[PDB]
Amino acid sequence: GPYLQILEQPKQRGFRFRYVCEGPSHGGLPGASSEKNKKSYPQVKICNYVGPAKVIVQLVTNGKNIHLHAHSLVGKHCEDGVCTVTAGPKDMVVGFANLGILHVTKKKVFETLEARMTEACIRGYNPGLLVHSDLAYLQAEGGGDRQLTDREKEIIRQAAVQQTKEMDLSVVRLMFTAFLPDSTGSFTRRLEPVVSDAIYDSKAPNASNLKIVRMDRTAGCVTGGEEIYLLCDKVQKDDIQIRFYEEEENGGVWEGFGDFSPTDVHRQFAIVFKTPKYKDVNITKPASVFVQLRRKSDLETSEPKPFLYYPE
Amino acid sequence: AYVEIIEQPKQRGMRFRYKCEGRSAGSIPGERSTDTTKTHPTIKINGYTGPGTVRISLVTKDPPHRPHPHELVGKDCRDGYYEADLCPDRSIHSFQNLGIQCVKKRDLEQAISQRIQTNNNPFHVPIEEQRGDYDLNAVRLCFQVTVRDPAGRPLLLTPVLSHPIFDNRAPNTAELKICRVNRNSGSCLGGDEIFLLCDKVQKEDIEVYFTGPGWEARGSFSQADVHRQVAIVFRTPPYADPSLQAPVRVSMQLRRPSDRELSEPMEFQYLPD
DNA sequence: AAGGAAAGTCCC
DNA sequence: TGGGACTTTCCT
Repeated sequence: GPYLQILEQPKQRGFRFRYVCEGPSHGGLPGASSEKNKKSYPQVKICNYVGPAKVIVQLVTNGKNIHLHAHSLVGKHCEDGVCTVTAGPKDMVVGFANLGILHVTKKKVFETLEARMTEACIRGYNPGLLVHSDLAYLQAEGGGDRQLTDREKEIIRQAAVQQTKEMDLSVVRLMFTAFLPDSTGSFTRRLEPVVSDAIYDSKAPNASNLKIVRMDRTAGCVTGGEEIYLLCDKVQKDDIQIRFYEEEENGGVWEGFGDFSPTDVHRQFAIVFKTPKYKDVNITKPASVFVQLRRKSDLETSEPKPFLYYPE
Repeated sequence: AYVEIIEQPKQRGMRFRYKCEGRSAGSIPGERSTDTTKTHPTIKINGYTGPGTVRISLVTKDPPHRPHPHELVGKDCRDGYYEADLCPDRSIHSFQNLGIQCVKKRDLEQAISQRIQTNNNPFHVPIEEQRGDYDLNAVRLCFQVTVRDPAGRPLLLTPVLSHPIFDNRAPNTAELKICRVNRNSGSCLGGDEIFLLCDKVQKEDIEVYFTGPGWEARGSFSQADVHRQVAIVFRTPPYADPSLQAPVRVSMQLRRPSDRELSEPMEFQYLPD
């Protein structure tokens, strides 16, 4: 009857996928509220309680036509990328601890993808809502093993051929699906899946967290045009900018940008730029403004660092 | 019948390319090579001049010069070594078609294991030595050059290794460069913090060397001050004269302890007081 | 085709 | 757990 609730989604950025090579534990997929001195994990919840229930989650794709992503959500109850959690009774809120995303290679995409589609179609997981619109009957049928015959294999495998071509290995999305018990006591009732927001690999050169590590100087003349060195975290040469801004009382406008070129970003970790003119060059007492790394793309920004402008 | 390289291959600067890597991409640069004039390796057979075969191959750097793993694909180059007839009209025969296919550790055992199963060994080095640890960032070229005899038989002439050649990618075989610095001057008292942007360097193994006639010192800085091995934040070293009185433009360069290599020079004017 | 960066890998 | 640097690839 009821539904699922993404309660607390995943942090969406800052997480770094891992290849099988990294092996050992390397963390737990954070919650969109984790803040070190308090950390969480993507929590889900149902409403019209159904006593006990099984909620499986798989990684889908961030495309208009939600599909299965090759990466494997490896964790605890996970196996083949379908972490299955048994929503305890009365408490319809079971969270997903340290999950961890597994990064498939660009070569193992169709190879790994076959299995994902093969499976589910077997284990009764999501009705060709990810694979194709010709199935929909990958739930339970009644009893057996669901070998879907050697025929149907042609759609799956060929479906693994056009998806593996556009698949993006840099971003994923959780797909929470709930199963409520039935007459047999088994869990056959498919509750409309709810995809998560969208998680971006941090390993990717443009989804990583921006940070200003060092600046040889954090003060300049209101005139501006004073060279500065900013040591940073991997930033994409032609998609980064230095923003100077101020909390103006009459609203809160005024923003300035360092003047540099991609040719001034030393090997994705340093930026040499010139400082912008400050608003009131008529100032007699210096004013404290801010600096901030910002991605021209998504416009994500670093924690702002102080900068003090003094008169000419 | 005798031989000596006229144009010694390049030293520390080139970069080892791969198979997957851009093929037909580049070649092998010579000694006095240039950004406007190349000049590949050419061996001059002083005196004797006529028909002759040539099999060029790459070998390790040290004493028992075993055949090196890396191939050397390019024109006529086979199984790894090079081979083709030499102009039977001129003497000093050149080679513009050589590429150095560095191999992966993965396929190494195999790689050297080819050298033998394919007979490759300019110094008939024993097979029991044709294995074990090999250095992949340093190699030498050999010239197993054969010609005729005083009459008309297969008079093979003695091989000779070409100066060292090093992988540029290897962060400790690479060319130590100094791309740009913020400060350019400082007080004889020393201590002027400087930001030095530079090419990939290994913090555990790198120094900032200040030369200058009768003066020698290095910039103080710890490892934690080497950012993503492409920037260093060191403090300028005290000049010899605690009370200078005019610009004494000295020289500053990146130095690598291990290799004992020194980056190009960059000037740093030491002003007074 | 000399060089910059992304993808994939080891080892803290 | 969280994170640098190394190795192999891919894009100019």
